[PDB]
Amino acid sequence: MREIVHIQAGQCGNQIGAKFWEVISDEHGIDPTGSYHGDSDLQLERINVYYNEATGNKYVPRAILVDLEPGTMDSVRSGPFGQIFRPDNFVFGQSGAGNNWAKGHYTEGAELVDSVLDVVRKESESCDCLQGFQLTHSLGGGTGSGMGTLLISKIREEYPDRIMNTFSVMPSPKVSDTVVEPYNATLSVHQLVENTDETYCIDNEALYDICFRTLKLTTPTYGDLNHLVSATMSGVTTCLRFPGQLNADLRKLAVNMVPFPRLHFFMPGFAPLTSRGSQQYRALTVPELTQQMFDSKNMMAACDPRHGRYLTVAAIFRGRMSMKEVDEQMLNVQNKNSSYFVEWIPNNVKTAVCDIPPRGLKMSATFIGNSTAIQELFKRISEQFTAMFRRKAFLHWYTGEGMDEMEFTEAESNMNDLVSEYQQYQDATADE
Amino acid sequence: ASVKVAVRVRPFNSREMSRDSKCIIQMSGSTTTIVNPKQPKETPKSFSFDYSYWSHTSPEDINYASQKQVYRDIGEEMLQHAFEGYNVCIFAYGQTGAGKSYTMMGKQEKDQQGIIPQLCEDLFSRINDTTNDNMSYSVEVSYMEIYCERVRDLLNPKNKGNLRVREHPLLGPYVEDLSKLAVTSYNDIQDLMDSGNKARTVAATNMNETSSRSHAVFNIIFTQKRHDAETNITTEKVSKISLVDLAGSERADSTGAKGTRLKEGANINKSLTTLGKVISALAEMDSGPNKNKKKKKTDFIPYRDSVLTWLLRENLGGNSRTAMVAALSPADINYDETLSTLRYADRAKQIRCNAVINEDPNNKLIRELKDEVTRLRDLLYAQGLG
Amino acid sequence: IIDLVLDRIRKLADQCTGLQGFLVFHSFGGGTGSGFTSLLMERLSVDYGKKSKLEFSIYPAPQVSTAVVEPYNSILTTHTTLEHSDCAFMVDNEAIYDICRRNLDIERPTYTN
Amino acid sequence: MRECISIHVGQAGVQIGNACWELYCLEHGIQPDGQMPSDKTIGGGDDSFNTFFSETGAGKHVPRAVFVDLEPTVIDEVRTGTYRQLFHPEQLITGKEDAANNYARGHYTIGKEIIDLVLDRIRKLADQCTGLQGFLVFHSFGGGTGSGFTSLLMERLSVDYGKKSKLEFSIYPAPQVSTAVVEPYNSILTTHTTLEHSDCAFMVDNEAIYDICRRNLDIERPTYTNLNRLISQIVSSITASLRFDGALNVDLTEFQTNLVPYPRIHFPLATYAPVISAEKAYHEQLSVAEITNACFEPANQMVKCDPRHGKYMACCLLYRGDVVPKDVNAAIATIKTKRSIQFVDWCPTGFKVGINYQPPTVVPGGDLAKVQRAVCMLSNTTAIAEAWARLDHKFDLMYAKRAFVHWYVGEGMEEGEFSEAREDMAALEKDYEEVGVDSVEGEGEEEGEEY
Ligand SMILES: CC(=O)O[C@H]1C(=O)[C@@]2(C)[C@H]([C@H](OC(=O)c3ccccc3)[C@]3(O)C[C@H](OC(=O)[C@H](O)[C@@H](NC(=O)c4ccccc4)c4ccccc4)C(C)=C1C3(C)C)[C@]1(OC(C)=O)CO[C@@H]1C[C@@H]2O
Ligand SMILES: Nc1nc2c(ncn2[C@@H]2O[C@H](COP(=O)(O)OP(=O)(O)OP(=O)(O)O)[C@@H](O)[C@H]2O)c(=O)[nH]1
Ligand SMILES: Nc1ncnc2c1ncn2[C@@H]1O[C@H](COP(=O)(O)OP(=O)(O)NP(=O)(O)O)[C@@H](O)[C@H]1O
Ligand SMILES: Nc1nc2c(ncn2[C@@H]2O[C@H](COP(=O)(O)OP(=O)(O)O)[C@@H](O)[C@H]2O)c(=O)[nH]1
Ligand SMILES: [Mg+2]
Ligand SMILES: [Mg+2]
Repeated sequence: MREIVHIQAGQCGNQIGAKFWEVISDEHGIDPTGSYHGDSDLQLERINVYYNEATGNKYVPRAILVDLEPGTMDSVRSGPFGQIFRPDNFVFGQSGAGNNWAKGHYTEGAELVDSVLDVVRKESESCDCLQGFQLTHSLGGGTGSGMGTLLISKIREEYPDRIMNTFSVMPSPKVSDTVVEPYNATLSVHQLVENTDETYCIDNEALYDICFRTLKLTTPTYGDLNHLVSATMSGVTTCLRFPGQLNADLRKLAVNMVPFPRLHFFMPGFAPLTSRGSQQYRALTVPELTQQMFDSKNMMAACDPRHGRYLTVAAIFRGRMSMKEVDEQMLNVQNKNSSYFVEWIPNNVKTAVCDIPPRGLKMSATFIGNSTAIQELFKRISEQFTAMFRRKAFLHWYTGEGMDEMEFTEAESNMNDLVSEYQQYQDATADE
Repeated sequence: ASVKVAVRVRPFNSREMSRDSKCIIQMSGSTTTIVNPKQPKETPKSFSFDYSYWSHTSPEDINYASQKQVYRDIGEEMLQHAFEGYNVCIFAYGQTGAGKSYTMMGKQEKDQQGIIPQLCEDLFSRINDTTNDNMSYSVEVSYMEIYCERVRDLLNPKNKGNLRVREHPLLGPYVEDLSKLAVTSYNDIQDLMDSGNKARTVAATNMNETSSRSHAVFNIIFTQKRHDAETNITTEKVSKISLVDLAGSERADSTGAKGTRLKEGANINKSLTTLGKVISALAEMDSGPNKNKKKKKTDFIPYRDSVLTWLLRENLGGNSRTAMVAALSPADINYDETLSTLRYADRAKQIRCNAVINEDPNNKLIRELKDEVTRLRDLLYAQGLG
Repeated sequence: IIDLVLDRIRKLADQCTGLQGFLVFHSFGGGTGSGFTSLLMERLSVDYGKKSKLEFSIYPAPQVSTAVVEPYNSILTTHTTLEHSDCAFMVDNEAIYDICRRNLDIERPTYTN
Repeated sequence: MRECISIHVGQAGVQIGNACWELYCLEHGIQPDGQMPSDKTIGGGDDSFNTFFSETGAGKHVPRAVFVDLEPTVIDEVRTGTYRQLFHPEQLITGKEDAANNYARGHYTIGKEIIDLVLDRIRKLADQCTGLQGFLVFHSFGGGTGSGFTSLLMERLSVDYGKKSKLEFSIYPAPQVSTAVVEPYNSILTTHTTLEHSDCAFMVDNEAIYDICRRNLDIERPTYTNLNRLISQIVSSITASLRFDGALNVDLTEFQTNLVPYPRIHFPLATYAPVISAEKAYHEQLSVAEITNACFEPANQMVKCDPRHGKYMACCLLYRGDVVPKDVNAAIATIKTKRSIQFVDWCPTGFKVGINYQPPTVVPGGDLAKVQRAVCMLSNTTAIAEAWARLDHKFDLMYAKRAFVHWYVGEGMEEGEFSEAREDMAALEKDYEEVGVDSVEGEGEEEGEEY
């Protein structure tokens, strides 16, 4: 029985995880107190993917909460679903990292990593057949990035055969909230490229653009961003929980999407999104979902796919629909946009179909792309990195905690090598 | 300088003698012929290499190559290159249970010793013989293994931890916290070699009773100094001698692996597959820019896909002179595998390195400017303007 | 899992009198339908040998497909489908979709048809 | 428990402390006698926030404050005032004369025999604290006590605690206005301690605050009470991130991680945007864009220096009240397109943002209008060099003739502590000039290999 251990780090990861546990909990029908009050018989069939079973017919999510500032933990406990989590999994300390990756990875997090790994081992030992992990955190921050990278390294050291997923929120061109985001982002990306099987890219700029242009909201908050992201996470792993005409495990996505080991940075997307005003106009059907999934403005990474090529894509549909229509639409998308797909991967579109849609919708779809345009994002960070590293803008904070220029240099070189490895396949006309 | 290529064929073992023992490998001059056992009507496909070696029969003289023969032909040449001040490497290749341990290490108790002992003994003899009042020599040793994408040190005492691979900005990849031991005599480095060979991870399989389970890299750092109180520069030359023994590719059906022995093999195959790509990639690039026009626009070599290719970034290409020793199996049943090695060997000679090797760039600039001054002064003197 | 499957097949064969053959249903492209089919056919050929073994397999379509690594899985089954199977029948999803669209006037067929 | 210990030195320090503690008592609903009837009315809570107040058994709340001065007058005004029962009776007041606008008198002669008691009480406060974040030291340049005793106390604290942050709020001498003839000497002699020991020093000017009061609040005849209330609002905006919940919380370490590129350039300016009278509170929207733009106006600066003559090195915005991230993002985006605001080329991000839900409070008898939104900006720039240079000139004009020097040497110093300080000022100005220069053109001179 496949099931997932869940880890949350930092403020962004903690909040996204809280919202995610509210969404999954609806689909499966779980009371905030922990009891089950569903209506369908298929909600409890595979509930063990996320939830352990307690004595009194309760269900406890298999989540791990990590931070160095206690305050966020309180915000989780004093909330709509604060009592659902078991208190033993609230692992935290004091004197947070303060947006310093060195404190998160080397000085402060090195003490709390033992306790976090203890709780992770305790959860993973009880697993019937542990599939893999998934971590939510922010690369541009402090405790989140550092402790996420450290935990990822330790877990890959101890569990080499299991899947290691990751949902990362990285910096943006215009949206910036810390002065030292490039250093943290560069070091985090250097750590992630080695020790991770899948990494979904999320950008606040793309989510705000979706909210303003697609959903037409006027005053979006972080709740809406968490809503979209949690919808994506629930969309990714639908097939482990519910039956379908053609299933798609996590390993199937990993195999079909990753041509070479270092190219595992994905662009996610979700459909439909209708703004609550145009819901009565559009007809809902497979062609509409196909059109919305591949639209450039619907992506969550703020990287235009038209500036590169799609190495691979995966489409996970939820709902009762015909397979012939899905296959025809995917073939049409391949054929019409002939110049945005690579010429040495015939039929580079993975397809999955699940028969149980979300509770309020007749149809839905999730899109996981893998394209060269992601290089742009890395290039941007690299540019900013140089602009601070050449003069050593803030390096004394990092070197005071037990680092040196050599780690910065090797991280920058690794990032540049990854950026070069994407471009290779980016240009057309492989001959000269 | 192009990569040097040696190939060698071994005699029959017990597995070959029990099954069909039909030979397919023939050798003549520099030419190695392989014949398809399934298609005798087909062409006898053949490859021309820099060196080929026939170790099937010892009494006869049909180009028979003892250990000393291959050692003179490759290792002595590459050691002479090292004395001139060039970083140098010899690495083995082929399939499981062919010739790597015999060729590089050999049987210590027997006279048929591998390349590494004979290179080390000749190096020690040459440094001891050529010692002078002004000349002086120093040598240092290290020996590492790659087990499952993890580096371990053999010469050091028991260290359960795994070392960390790092990147110096100028000198490229290296292994941090690697026990680099100073040595002074042939007996001491021989003891280090024996301890290192003992410390390696070896397991038994159907294909070979002593199938290696981990890649191995043996590094010797050599320093050549010339002392003068007036003009000469001390530490005139520094060289790195790298002997690499790679675990060969395996097939699960014939190997009979299960459990851990299977998983190890999988990693080994991964560490080989990437390596093959790198070789192929490298070849095409150093074939293309050299022959096509000279464009040098951009070519990516997947060095980082494995730790083995990462550590040997300067060895497979760049700042070193490299030799590749391929091990063959004469068994007919092995044909579909054996030919594969030859193909990569046939591409191995296409690779071309770029080695110059200097030291103390301040002294480099000073020497360049002083030589320019001397040349201009000589020109002025010859033409009557000095 | 192969040992348990062969044990159940042995029990069924022992129940059977004058067994004629095996009808094996699988699909190329999928990992299980390829690899486990190869294992099962090898072991069945070793054990029973003289009994007929018929395949009904879903070959990948020329244009539409549901995975990126279909050709590798399909090609690696050549040894199994050539040496061990006695007669293999191949069907294509595109052809049956066209049959449904043209003959049965079903515009949106699913796998049930 | 995000505990912070406040230290007040000198008359300016004590009066700013009075304003600050009035605001703190009003913020958490603490009465002047230390009781909190809010918990009794409600039933219980965490309203006794451990940042500033320590709760005893009987429901009383004692502030984490340390008042110090050499004159009995300034703190005897507090011992018999409205807040006499709030503070602990121990107030560390030397019943003797004062430093008398003399750095030497406050550092060497009379600063002794009072430093030991002060350090003892600071230790007693620190022992009660768990997870102490740092110190907040209030003083004033140009005064004898606030210069000399502050120097001594900072030196001893750096020796003892070391790794704890030590923020500084100080009143710099104005360019024209002054209240003493020997202000430059005392101001210059404190550079060694304000540089080597402090982690971040915030400077304010009385002329700038008087201009702000006259122009914005329409107060033609302000006194020091208004200035102290404005400074109290600034400090509360800084410290609110670790007392109340918010969308993005900024601790005192994120401050130093984001604002100071190098150890020797930790002198950021500060400013408060929605400084407006009650009558003018109407006729205005007071949106995020308006306050964020007003933070960058040179007229609103709290130090007499023009940011247009320098370059912005780092910025930290701290918002309070009904604010949302997207308005802040839009404000930053429209700010980055203005050519009058120049950032150093080596800090392309240039902004740190924090948001807190608690809106600012209104002190009865005050003059600031009640508002829904507010923002405090702290900006590390290079224009601050000008603020030093003028003062440096003044120092020379008095040291060429050795005027007023015999008072200083008669208390323990020699003339060399009077030059060393000047050389340190010169080196600091050279550093500020050097950091703001644009990177040299294609800083690898030029490049381009074959292909
Ligand atoms: C159809 C109808 O009458 O109401 C819809 C609706 O109007 C629309 C606009 C909904 C609505 O979504 C939003 O307004 C929204 C706002 C900010 C961020 C994200 C969404 C809806 O709120 C969202 C809500 O979604 C669900 O109920 C899904 O099951 C969703 N779960 C949750 O939203 C949820 C939130 C908190 C607690 C429990 C469940 C989900 C989505 C993917 C995977 C799993 C679950 C639905 C159907 C609707 C409303 C209520 C208007 C849409 O969202 C989703 C995810 O369905 C917007 O794009 C779709 C299109 C729908 O037509
Ligand atoms: N903003 C503000 N500044 C003040 C206040 N009180 C004094 N100052 C400043 O302090 C300077 C005088 O130095 P003081 O700090 O008073 O010196 P002291 O603390 O009394 O120490 P002694 O000189 O020994 O008496 C003046 O130039 C004022 O600008 C105040 O209440 N508010
Ligand atoms: N040319 C040769 N002459 C004599 N004995 C040989 C020769 N080549 C190999 N052998 C012996 O045959 C066996 C197999 O060789 P060996 O060198 O152990 O394989 P290998 O190179 O170590 N394969 P592996 O270690 O798994 O990468 C050993 O016992 C060798 O001593
Ligand atoms: N999507 C989303 N992003 C957030 C949220 N909170 C913070 N962030 C992002 O995270 C970054 C700050 O990282 P932070 O959470 O402070 O890292 P930490 O200090 O290690 O916990 C900012 O650039 C924000 O864009 C949130 O609720 N949702
Ligand atoms: Mg071997
Ligand atoms: Mg006084």
